[PDB]
Order: sequence, then C-alpha cells, then structure tokens
Amino acid sequence: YQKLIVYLCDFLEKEVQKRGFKKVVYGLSGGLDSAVVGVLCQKVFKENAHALLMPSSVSMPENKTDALNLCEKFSIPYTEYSIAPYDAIFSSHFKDASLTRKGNFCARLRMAFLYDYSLKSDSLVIGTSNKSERMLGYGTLFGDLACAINPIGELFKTEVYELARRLNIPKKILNKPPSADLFVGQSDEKDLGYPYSVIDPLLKDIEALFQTKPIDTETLAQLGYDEILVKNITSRIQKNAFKLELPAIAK
Amino acid sequence: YQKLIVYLCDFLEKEVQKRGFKKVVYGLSGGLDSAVVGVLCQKVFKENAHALLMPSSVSMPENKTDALNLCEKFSIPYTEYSIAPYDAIFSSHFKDASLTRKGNFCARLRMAFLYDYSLKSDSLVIGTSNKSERMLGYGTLFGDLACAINPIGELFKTEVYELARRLNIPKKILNKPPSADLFVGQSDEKDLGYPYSVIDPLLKDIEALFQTKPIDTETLAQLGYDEILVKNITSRIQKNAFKLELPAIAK
Repeated sequence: YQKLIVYLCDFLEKEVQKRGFKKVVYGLSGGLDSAVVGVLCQKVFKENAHALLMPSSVSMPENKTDALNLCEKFSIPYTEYSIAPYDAIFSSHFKDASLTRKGNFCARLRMAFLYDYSLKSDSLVIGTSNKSERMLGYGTLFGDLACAINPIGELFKTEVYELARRLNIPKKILNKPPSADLFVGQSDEKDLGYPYSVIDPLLKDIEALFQTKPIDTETLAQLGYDEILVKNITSRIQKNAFKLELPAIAK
Repeated sequence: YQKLIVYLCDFLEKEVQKRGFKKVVYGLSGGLDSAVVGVLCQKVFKENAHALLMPSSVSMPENKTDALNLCEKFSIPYTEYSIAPYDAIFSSHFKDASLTRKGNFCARLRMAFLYDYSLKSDSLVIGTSNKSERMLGYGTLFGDLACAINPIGELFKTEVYELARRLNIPKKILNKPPSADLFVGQSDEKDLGYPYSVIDPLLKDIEALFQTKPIDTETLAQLGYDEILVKNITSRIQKNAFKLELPAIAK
C-alpha cells in the first residue's frame, strides 16, 4: 500500500493542476472514506486543501467530533456549516418524506455548498466514493458522487479501509462500522444485509470476468458464491449502472 | 424540422423505457428550452409527463405565468413549488454572495426537487440544456445540466428556437430574449456580448473542423470570423469542457 499512496498523491497533483487550480475542497463527514481522501489531499496541498463539515438535523454529534479530531491531527483547515435549517424546511413541506428522500436531499445540499465553496475560493471538488460503493449503486447521484476528481473510486471498500491504516487514520474511524449516514441507526451492513468481506470478493470477480458482457449468476456460483448473494448484488449493479454513466443525449 | 420532431420523440420513448420507467419530470422555467422539451414529452407520455415550476425569490412572476399558459395549452400536469425560503436562508448566511453564487445554488435546488420528485413518483429527469449552451459552458454543473436524458442537447440554440415554431410554442416564449434567469436583468446576449446568430454559426464550424484537435484561432479567421469573437468563444469552450465530461478517477 505504500506504493499505492504515492500513486494517489501524484494523481491528485496532476489532476487539479491540469485544470488551473492549486486548492481543493471536500466533504468531511468523519468517516473512513472522507478521512482517507482528506489526508491524501493534505499531503499534497497542505493548507491549500480544505475540508467542509456539513452536519444535518439528524447527524451524530460524535462523528463531527471525529472529523474535528482528524483535522486537528493533520493540520487540515476547515469550515463548519450545518445544513439543518435547510432540511428543516424540506420537512415542514414534506412530512411524509421517506428516509431515503431526506437522505438524498441532504447529500445534494452538501454538494451545493462544496461547489459554492469552490467558486468563491477557486478550488476543485474531490469525491470520496469508493469502488464498492459505486458498483453497488449505493450513492447519491449529483450528491456525494458529484465531484471533479476522485482518488479512491477504483479502490474497493476493503482496499480502502486497509489503505487508511497505512495512512495512520485515527482508529476510531477504522473500527467505525460502515454507514453512509442519512438518518438514524443506518449502516451499510444493514440495508445491504452483508459485510464487505462478503461483498467485495465477488465484485473482484465480477470486474474480471464480465468486463463488458452481461453478468451470469450461473457461472458465478461455480466460482463459489451464495445464490442469493449473487442474484442480489448482480441486480443492484445493473439497477444503478446509470449513475456512473453520462446522461443520454440524442446524437 | 417535422422529421426532427419525430426523431426526438422516438428518442424519448426509447430512453425512458429502457430504464424501467413510464413517467418523466422536468423543470419548466417558462423559457424556450424548457417549453420545447415539455411539449415533446407531452406528445409521448401525455399525463405521464410532469412539469415542475420552481420559482425563486428573484424569479419574474411573468415567466411563471407563461409556464402556466404553456401547460394549460398542451394539458401538461404540473406542481408549483417555490425555492424562495431556501435561497432566503442561503442569503442570511451569505450576504456577500455574488450573483453567480446565488444563481448556482438555486439551480442545484431545482435539481434536488426534480430528483426527489422522480424518486416518489417513479419518474426520470429530462434535461433541457441546448447544444450552444453546453459548448459555451453556460450551465450549472449538477444543476440544470443534471438529468438522465436530454432530447435537445445536440441542437444549437438556433435550431432549438426554430423547432419550437413547428411545435406551435406560444409566441410569447419565442420573442422572449435569451436569459438563463439567475437574478435581475440577466440575459445571455448580455453576459456573452453577442446574439446567437453570431455565436451559433461559429460553433457549427468548430464542431466540424476541430473534432478532436485543439482549436486554432488563425484557421478560424480565414473562414470569416471576428478576431475577438473567435478568441472569446474558444476560451469559453476550453474553459468549460470539463462540465460535459465524467469526473476524473484514478484507474
């Protein structure tokens, strides 16, 4: 992984630079993903790298603290701006709004402020969505997936968590159970039903056999994979493959 | 243009369908672009096509009326939801916020509600940004350019306005001077400096000669184009080519 870090950094210095920038900003929810990116950007831009903590009306005050500790540890400048009063309005107008609805809206708010922040400070937005998340379709389009550059999007959640270790990320971030945070008691291993030590291995084979041809559940069980786990994931994938594709435009 | 319409419709029935939908929604600011798309979608989905009018704290009550007339004319179901109370908050927190900053934020709000609306009604978002706008980079990323499908993105503003005529769009929409609407007294022919009868012709040659190779101002003046007008546009283009490209992700 030491060689990996060196790679991501260089990828960062080259991408931001070829666009005419010297500063970058990203959301810092206080999670593994968001923390990993931040440390990398700090390694390359130091003070020119800025983090934005946008807790909502339902965020966990504990996560904000972890993000506050993280910053303090790597000397990462930051700005605290709560989106609470915005989701408040959303609620008054939408009382029957489902969990996911409120979650999508808040993630689109955090996106508006990262880009509003980049406009007035001349910075580029850097995403923090990992490969496993992108493949699974578990991300908000034009929300937390909206960025100009992403250094760890081709890294599975497993490769992500381990990279962080070599990055010396506060252990409180590591031991922290996967959770995109959108409301209360949410977690990835809860709405997905399985841990990343179960999900990831199959994604490695899916992105090795069915490069461009349709996925075949049959040829998957042969490698050694639970039936339901193979049919569930496969669906999820094909059901969200549109999120990582440009919009459809008539030629 | 009659043959063109037939094309766009079919493009619409096929795209929405291959994604697992039968309903579509789009923003209806009461402008040429937004109106053109709406009429097309109505031709194909009838009542299954929905328009969303999201006026802000600075919108012109006259435009909302034109959108209200438009709908009434083609029997287009719609929902009226003002984003005012949201930009209000943005303002209180940001009093030194520039025009463009407030404009970008509001366009990202309209995007949040189109996608929140599509989530609860099972619909697909359809963009309304025209080719000239995309090339010029005059559009909000993850704002009014955020859509799943766009039927007129490969149509220059000139080809757009004329298509509308054959669509029998209320003349009040036609005669209406170009303006993306972001605040007061704004207009395209004001922040760009030239009319589309000046901008478009050059774009047709730019997207005919320099397919993949860098633009050359010299070989452009030879065709017959003002120097400043050639150097200005060219810049604009290369300065926003990142908006219509997927985010940068390290392999």
